[PDB]
Parts: sequence; C-alpha cells; structure tokens
Amino acid sequence: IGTNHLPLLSVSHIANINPELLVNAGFDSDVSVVDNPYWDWDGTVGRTAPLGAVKVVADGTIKDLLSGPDAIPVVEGQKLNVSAWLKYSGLVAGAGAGSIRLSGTAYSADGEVVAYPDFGGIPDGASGTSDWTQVTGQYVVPAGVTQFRLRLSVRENATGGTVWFDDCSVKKAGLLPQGLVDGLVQALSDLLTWL
Amino acid sequence: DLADAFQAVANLIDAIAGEVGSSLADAIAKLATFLTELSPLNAGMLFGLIGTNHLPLLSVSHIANINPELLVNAGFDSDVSVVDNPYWDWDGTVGRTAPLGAVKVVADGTIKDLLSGPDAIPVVEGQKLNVSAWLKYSGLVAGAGA
Amino acid sequence: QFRLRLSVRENATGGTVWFDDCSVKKAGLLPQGLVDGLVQALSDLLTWL
Amino acid sequence: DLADAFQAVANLIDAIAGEVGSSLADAIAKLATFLTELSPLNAGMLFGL
Repeated sequence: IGTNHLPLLSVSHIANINPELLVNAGFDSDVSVVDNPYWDWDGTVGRTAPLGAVKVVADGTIKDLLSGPDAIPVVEGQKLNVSAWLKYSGLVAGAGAGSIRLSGTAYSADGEVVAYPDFGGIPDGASGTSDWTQVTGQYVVPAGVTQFRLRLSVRENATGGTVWFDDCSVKKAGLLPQGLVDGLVQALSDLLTWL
Repeated sequence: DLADAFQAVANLIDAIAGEVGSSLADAIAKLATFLTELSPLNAGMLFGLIGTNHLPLLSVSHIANINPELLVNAGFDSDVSVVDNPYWDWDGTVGRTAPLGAVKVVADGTIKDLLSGPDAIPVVEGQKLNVSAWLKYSGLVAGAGA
Repeated sequence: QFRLRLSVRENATGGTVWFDDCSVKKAGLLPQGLVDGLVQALSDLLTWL
Repeated sequence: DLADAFQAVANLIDAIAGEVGSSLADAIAKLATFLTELSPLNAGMLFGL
C-alpha cells in the first residue's frame, strides 16, 4: 500500500516490529518468476513448504531476475538488511570473481537505476557445489533515492550450473531516527553543551 | 424469431465474454480474470484514502521522513472530483501537466463552489498543514472587489 | 475531518477560473507531546541545571 | 419447449442484468459495475485490519 494513501496514524498503535517487505520472498509459489524463459519456479527443491525455489540454467551467459511485487518505497536513513539462502548445484560456471551477486535496484523519483549495491554473494572462484548459504548485507540509503527492488544477478562470466535461492528477506531495521522528533536534537545538544 | 433468439444467445455469450463476437473461451477467461471474495485483491493503486481505525499495527523501523500528497486527483487531470456539477466541469485541453486537465466554471454573476471528490481528510489538533494551488482567472468580468 | 473548499464568492460577475496542482500536505515532524513523559523529563533536566 | 427455451434466454438477459424483467442496457450496466483486476478499487471501508 502506497504512502500517500495513509492520512493519519495512531501513536498508541505505533510499536516495535520488523516484518518482511517483499511478497512471495521465499519463491514458494509461481509468482515473481512470471514470463521468464531464463528462470522458472520449482516445487521439489527447497526447505520450506511447498519446497518452492527458483531454477535456472547458466548457458555461459549473464542472468537477472526481478521481484514480482513492485518497487519497495525506500528513503534516506532507515538502514536495511538483505539476506537469502543461496545454493549452486552442478556449477560448471567459470571459476572467477562474480557470478552470484545478491543486490538491489535503487530507483530514483522517476524510477532510474542509480547503483548496484551488492549485499552478498559468492567470492572469487565461481565453481563447485555447496548448500544453502546465507549472505548478509547492511545497506545504508544515500540521498535522492525513492524506490527499491531486490534483484537477482549472476555475472556474465558464469558458464553452467543450477542456482537456487530461497528465504529471501529484505527488512527495514533500526529504531526511530533522531532527526525526526521536533527540536529534541537541538534541545539535547543544548543541555549537554550547557553542562 | 428463432434465429433472433439464437443470435441473442450468442450475444449473451459475447457479452459475458466482454465484447461482441467473442467465444466461450473468452467468457471463461473473463470470469477467471474477475476477482471473487476468496481470490486475491490487487494493492497496486487503492485510490481514495484508508481510515485510521483499520490500521492495527505500524512499524517503527518503517517510520521515516516523507511528506506525500493527500487528495486524490488533486491536479484535476481526470474527470473525478468534478462529477455532477453544472458550475464546474473537467477540461482536457487546459492544464500545465498532462493530459492538460483543469476545472472550468461559467461564472454567471453568482457564487461558485468546488469540493474534493475523495472523502474527508482526517486531521487532528496540532499537525500543521500546508495548502497550495496554481490558479488562473481568464476573461474575469467579476467585479473588482473583496 | 477536512476537505479542500474552493469558493468564488457571490459578488463575482464573470470570467472562468482554472485550478491546477492542488496540494494539501500534512507538514512538520514528530510532535514533542507524543513521546512518553519525555517533555517532563527534559523540562526537569533543564530546570534542574 | 421452444417457448420455455426463449423465456430461459430472457431470464438469462435478466440474470446478467441482475434483476428479473430487465434489459440489455441493465445487463451492460452490470457488466460495467463488475470490477476486474485492472479496474480501480474504492478505499471506502475496507472492513478488517
């Protein structure tokens, strides 16, 4: 639900909760992999029911995948954390720096890409096989950014294997920023400096 | 008469499909595209305004510093908010922003009024507000006064 | 409850008035008297000093 | 039997129109009132949380 449609909140209803942002983050259903000959939905490989994950074949090329839900409204401050359990089976991809790069798409006010902030992924030497591994990325929002999405990127140097992603979680984390309460920053600074 | 009735049945099929000269496949596709009670409901736009009492729990982390607009169709770029009004009508040729839509009024020496199409904006004590709008009077024969 | 009233008074006698880019926005920031007892605590500290 | 079938066709006209003894104008009006995925959705009440 958009921000401009919420006219008035409830101070009592305000509380401390950090819920998930994306819809169908765990890829447990067919949504978010719609109309794509590159990726597809799977119901037999995964951890959480119904064992739904993303299947893909790396034919020596680059790979990208977009979240089904639209842009998450991201703003300055309000740090975020991004994580996901990734796996690569039969990875014949070239052993190098790149391949899996868990990152996001930061769209501007009109919806323009500004950067490719990598919050995790595999290190150099992209080859072999592994299991569900988690990469954690703390993202701090630069100014002039309004929209966010979670992108799944695999560098062009990849040359084989099947990549699985599950339990995706992009969360807004932290407490109330100091510079939102009225004049409190100035008052506390004044008291401390006076003392 | 029998041929007319059979063509009426065909027209019923086409209408439940959504367009004249359609098929039963189009009919069932339209019925599937319609969202029933148990089916999901899109959150893409949700025009209007969501009341406060329906918001049980917010997110302190999600709280941040943004000031968005309040009214819906505030730019008068569409037909909403000017419906059923002899005094004021929507104009698709006059406007600074696309599709160049504004409000037109035939001031016949009288008082004219305009209200926002969306329902009440909920405000409370404190909570300062800012109001602005770009106005332009053309051919104003209105008497020079207060 | 609040609505945007747009009124051309009765003493007017002619013309056509156009409006665009109407913007009524709730402005400001978090009021002081919403956090719990913080007003009293800050006042107490300042008055103590 | 044929008269019953024709009256059934008329009853389906009325059923699409949402009320017995209505016309194709009411049928297409009800079709317009039908809300699809692409149709705008009113935030009037939205009962629940």
